[PDB]
Amino acid sequence: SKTNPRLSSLIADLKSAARSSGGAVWGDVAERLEKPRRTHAEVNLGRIERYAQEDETVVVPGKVLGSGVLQKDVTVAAVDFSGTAETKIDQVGEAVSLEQAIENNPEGSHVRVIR
Amino acid sequence: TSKKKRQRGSRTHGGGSHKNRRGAGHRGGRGDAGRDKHEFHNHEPLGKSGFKRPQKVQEEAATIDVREIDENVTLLAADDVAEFRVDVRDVVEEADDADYVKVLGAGQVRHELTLIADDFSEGAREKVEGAGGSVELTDLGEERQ
Amino acid sequence: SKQPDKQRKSQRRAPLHERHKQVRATLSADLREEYGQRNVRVNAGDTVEVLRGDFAGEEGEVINVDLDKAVIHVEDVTLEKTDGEEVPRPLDTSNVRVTDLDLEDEKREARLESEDDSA
Amino acid sequence: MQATIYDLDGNTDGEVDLPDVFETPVRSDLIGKAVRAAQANRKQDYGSDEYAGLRTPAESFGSGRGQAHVPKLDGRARRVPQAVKGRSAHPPKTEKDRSLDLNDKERQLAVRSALAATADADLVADRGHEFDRDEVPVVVSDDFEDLVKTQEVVSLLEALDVHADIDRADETKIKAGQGSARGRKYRRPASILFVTSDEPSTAARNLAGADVATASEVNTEDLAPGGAPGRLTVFTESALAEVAER
RNA sequence: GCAUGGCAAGUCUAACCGGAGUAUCCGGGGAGGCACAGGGAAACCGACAUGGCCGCAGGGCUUGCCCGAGGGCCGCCGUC
RNA sequence: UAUGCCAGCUGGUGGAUUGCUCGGCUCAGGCGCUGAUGAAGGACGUGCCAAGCUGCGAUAAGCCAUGGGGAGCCGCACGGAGGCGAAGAACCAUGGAUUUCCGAAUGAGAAUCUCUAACAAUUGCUUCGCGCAAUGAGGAACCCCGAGAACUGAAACAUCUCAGUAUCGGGAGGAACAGAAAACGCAAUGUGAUGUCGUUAGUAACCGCGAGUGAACGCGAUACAGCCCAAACCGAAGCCCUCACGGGCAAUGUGGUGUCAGGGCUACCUCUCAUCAGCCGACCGUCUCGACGAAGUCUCUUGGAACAGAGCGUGAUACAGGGUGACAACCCCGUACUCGAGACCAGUACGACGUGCGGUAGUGCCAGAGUAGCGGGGGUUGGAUAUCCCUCGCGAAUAACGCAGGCAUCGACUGCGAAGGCUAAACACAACCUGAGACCGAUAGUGAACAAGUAGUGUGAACGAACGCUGCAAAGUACCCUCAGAAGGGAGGCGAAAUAGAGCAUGAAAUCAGUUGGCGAUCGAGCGACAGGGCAUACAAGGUCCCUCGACGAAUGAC
Ligand SMILES: [Cl-]
Ligand SMILES: [Cl-]
Ligand SMILES: [Cl-]
Ligand SMILES: [Mg+2]
Ligand SMILES: [Mg+2]
Ligand SMILES: [Mg+2]
Ligand SMILES: [Mg+2]
Ligand SMILES: [Mg+2]
Ligand SMILES: [Mg+2]
Ligand SMILES: [Mg+2]
Ligand SMILES: [Mg+2]
Ligand SMILES: [Mg+2]
Ligand SMILES: [Mg+2]
Ligand SMILES: [Mg+2]
Ligand SMILES: [Mg+2]
Ligand code: NA
Ligand code: NA
Ligand code: NA
Ligand code: NA
Ligand code: NA
Ligand code: NA
Ligand code: NA
Ligand code: NA
Ligand code: NA
Ligand code: NA
Ligand code: NA
Ligand code: NA
Ligand code: NA
Ligand code: NA
Ligand code: NA
Ligand code: NA
Ligand code: NA
Ligand code: NA
Ligand code: NA
Ligand SMILES: [Sr+2]
Ligand SMILES: [Sr+2]
Ligand SMILES: [Sr+2]
Ligand SMILES: [Sr+2]
Ligand SMILES: [Sr+2]
Ligand SMILES: [Sr+2]
Ligand SMILES: [Sr+2]
Ligand SMILES: [Sr+2]
Ligand SMILES: [Sr+2]
Ligand SMILES: [Sr+2]
Ligand SMILES: [Sr+2]
Ligand SMILES: [Sr+2]
Ligand SMILES: [Sr+2]
Ligand SMILES: [Sr+2]
Ligand SMILES: [Sr+2]
Ligand SMILES: [Sr+2]
Ligand SMILES: [Sr+2]
Ligand SMILES: [Sr+2]
Repeated sequence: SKTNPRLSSLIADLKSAARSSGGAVWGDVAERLEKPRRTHAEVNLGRIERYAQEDETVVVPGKVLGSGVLQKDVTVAAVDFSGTAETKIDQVGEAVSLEQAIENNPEGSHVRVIR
Repeated sequence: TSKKKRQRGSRTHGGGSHKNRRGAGHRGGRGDAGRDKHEFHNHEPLGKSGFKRPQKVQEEAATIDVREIDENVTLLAADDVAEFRVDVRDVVEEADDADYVKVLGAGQVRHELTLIADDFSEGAREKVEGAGGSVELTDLGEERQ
Repeated sequence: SKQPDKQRKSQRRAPLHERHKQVRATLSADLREEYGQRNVRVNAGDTVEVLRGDFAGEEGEVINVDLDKAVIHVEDVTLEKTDGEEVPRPLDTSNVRVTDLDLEDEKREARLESEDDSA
Repeated sequence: MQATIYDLDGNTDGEVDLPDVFETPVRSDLIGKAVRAAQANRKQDYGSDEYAGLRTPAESFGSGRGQAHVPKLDGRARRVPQAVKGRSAHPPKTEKDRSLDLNDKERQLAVRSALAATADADLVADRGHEFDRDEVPVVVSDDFEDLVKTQEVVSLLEALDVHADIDRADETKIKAGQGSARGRKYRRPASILFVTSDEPSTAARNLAGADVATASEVNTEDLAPGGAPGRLTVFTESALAEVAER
């Protein structure tokens, strides 16, 4: 019953990648996005900074918000970022869409889920 | 299809016996009726408690935690960068319609700050000084004695 | 207005002086050129050609013009009663075309020939 | 991307940067939500007379004469909903709020998204518009505004292989139902939307199915009649640029 | 409460003002509301951007061993 | 096979259904008082023939003038007869004439009539004479001032609630009311008349501290506008009526001055554009009305009819809507553009005339009394000690004084001058005009699409229905036969259709007549479901079915 066409496509793509590559994360993330919006992740930077490590793609099965301070040089992959979130992240690292991540790493390797 | 849309043909529309949905008796009385008898459950108990001071003899302090200030230092570039110096009064929203500004010590202070405010909490200082910082009590702030 | 009820109502209840416009008919090619108008108010003197009913193709002199019912009788455009008598079959001017005008009236002629106004 | 500019003769006359908004991802759900609200917001409040069926002292006789306890007057049943000439139980009410709210951000996002749907020939074609062109939207020199005669705009559209859509809209439908009794006998296909910058195009507005608008206030309904994205549009050199900051 | 959607440490404008294609709609309007600190009748004081241990999902590895968001059990902090 | 059961067929009855809309309903904008110069309303008249409606008033569906309009007309209302109109009628706009009786109803009286010149009655002025004037009654609601319930909620009920609601008495206007601080009290080095809208807020406050009730300051908006007396000091310098003469008012004070940027007086400086009064007098905008206004009525076919299909063509600042024998931009009205008039904004804004702002020093000259305030008793309010008002009693100061700032007193501090008065705009309503609609579509929507507040009920107050549709055109059935017959019937005529022939588009069910199939005068009652036999069946929209034998052959399973 999702209404957003892009969110549906993302979920479709997330499943294709998980069924055709060495990655159970994508399908896992697909399962969480299929759940009601209220359960989706809403994470501020402060949390990414605390549990992320470099060269390990941070994957947010939701949206990234701008509260807190991120210093680590990490790549954050999420369904969406607030304007400030994407800004603070691009400064010390990189902000990428779950659509790009699925394309650069269909095997979904070396990645940590954060909520 | 909604629940409402499926009731035609049901006769009772989910009410159970057709003898149920009548007047207020089906609710035990109108409004908060029985809040001390049949429906006392979960209701706050009866009684008076405390008092209130007149609203014009009341002070509303504008507060802020160091955590807020500290996490936004570099962004608050539009404010002193000495050996940062920051007049909290120029930072807090609602500071205008408030009787004074107070710095609270929630969180950390990863920089050396010179904070200027009408008042600070014990922990607010300890942390600020602790990070090789200072605390400056405004003129109004000079109301502690 | 745009509402159908009000449009028909304004037409059925229009005062007499406003009913002349309900008996107007288009003019022949020549007449339009001659008086610089596309149509005119059919008079009991004009000659007209029927272009639509069962009498389409016939031409005749207008013998009567009823403003109360907004219809006209044209010579020879009739119906035969049960007894045999021949009565006129009323026509809507909208189905007719004026091929010859009766200008016996100076006011009408002056009106037609003028530019600012039309007859 | 870049969009080709055309002169009143239909000949190419340079080209400009197609503003970024036309890159906004097409969102039919948001667009539909936006059109739904504009359509609801112009609906008028209505409802039956609040005392209808109530102007009677009708009383019930109660038990005794072998009749159901129904209020009667002059031997006639009245007032109650089951009675002919009685009140309406749960009728249309004037106090009802028939408007729909919509956050400004959410509405603006839909406008940008409807704009972006205009630059996709495949969509525009899916929506239904007829044309033999490849590039869309159609951009024209600001001189377009100085036109005055409708047939002039006709020539230009034919020269642009876009007039076919006006032929599509040159068919009215006499609707089924009683809308006719209320002034809604006809309806017709939506054709070309002309977006200028100074004033709507008086010369183009009477074209079958055509809609005229201005870059500063062109809305979601203009761009997506009925909430269906991808309307065959024609902008003005300036309109194109001004529409960029919406 | 819930489902969906926008924006997010913020979010939303209300009356109302200008424009216009003139009840729609485009722009403006943050007054004010709720959220961003609590505790205490009040005076008044004023907090974990993480210290420990389990461990689901997921990730890693040399395939039992690591990392382990969320969660669980504690510490500790504000106030009466 | 009679009486009869079930189903259908032809024809009725009935008026569902579908389609249609001259009526409703709701919203929006505009506009907004009438009456003794007799209103609103009612009665009775008024037509060639005239019952109802509409109009009108003994000049009676109308009279006159100006402008518009135009060859027709004599309302609804489709008759007959007759008449009017180029001496420019009808019709429309504006203005005028006529305008019976009752009615506030006013000479007295009275169920719409009568009896012997009349502002009846209450007032003001007064020439003391009804001489000059006012009031009275109406209006959909809105508005202001008074009187003020109960059902109900609290699951009973008394305070509380419903509610200052319903209803009653009085009164004004186009809007009312309010309104230039004895204010506010984000307490301030701050705001600055008043409504109203949003918010403040279900906050403060109330309350068998139960149920419930419930603001304000402030802020953001809308619109903005400030003034006049009493007194001091002057003291007839004045006002009203009359053409005038003249009369009346006025020392118990007309008039000048003045009004918290306090004022006055004495002495000065300077100066007015403040204010008050009067004159002139719009733009624009909005609402309504009006004028003008492009382009096909071409071919073929179907049809009763082209507004259909196919072919060719055209306008568009006009492709809103309607009409016209069927789906119409181009046949007619309109519609876009442009233009004109009236109304409202508004006797307002601007402009101009006059007046003259303000400042210094001195001066205890002036500045609203049953008041401010207190007490007894009530009501009311969120107002709690701290709301507003009524009532009984008591009762002050004089600016060097007094009031307020949410208990009292005193001091300080801040604010402000009560006991006189006026005041535009922004806001309420919807009678009236116009526009609009995801509203209803004749058992709906108004009670009312029709004779509608009709017919009808009740002594009265009051109550109160139902009734929409011939057709393209009345071509609304001539002649003949029958009959007691303008009835009805038969035959006939018209039309595409009379199974469109008068509550006359369609024409369901219940149900009735006739009739077809099946059953039926020895047999049993939830009327059927599922199986299987009889008999019945035009086409179309379903085309399968049966028997020998053979193949396959689950559980089961022999002689
Ligand atoms: Cl977080
Ligand atoms: Cl308190
Ligand atoms: Cl203030
Ligand atoms: Mg002419
Ligand atoms: Mg009804
Ligand atoms: Mg239908
Ligand atoms: Mg009398
Ligand atoms: Mg009770
Ligand atoms: Mg008021
Ligand atoms: Mg109780
Ligand atoms: Mg109350
Ligand atoms: Mg207050
Ligand atoms: Mg009370
Ligand atoms: Mg009815
Ligand atoms: Mg019939
Ligand atoms: Na029930
Ligand atoms: Na009634
Ligand atoms: Na409403
Ligand atoms: Na705000
Ligand atoms: Na009016
Ligand atoms: Na009559
Ligand atoms: Na008269
Ligand atoms: Na009088
Ligand atoms: Na007298
Ligand atoms: Na009770
Ligand atoms: Na009782
Ligand atoms: Na109480
Ligand atoms: Na403020
Ligand atoms: Na015609
Ligand atoms: Na009160
Ligand atoms: Na008292
Ligand atoms: Na005060
Ligand atoms: Na009916
Ligand atoms: Na059978
Ligand atoms: Sr239920
Ligand atoms: Sr009941
Ligand atoms: Sr209850
Ligand atoms: Sr108890
Ligand atoms: Sr604020
Ligand atoms: Sr007539
Ligand atoms: Sr007539
Ligand atoms: Sr009994
Ligand atoms: Sr906003
Ligand atoms: Sr934890
Ligand atoms: Sr003001
Ligand atoms: Sr005074
Ligand atoms: Sr005090
Ligand atoms: Sr009926
Ligand atoms: Sr009604
Ligand atoms: Sr009786
Ligand atoms: Sr016959
Ligand atoms: Sr076998």
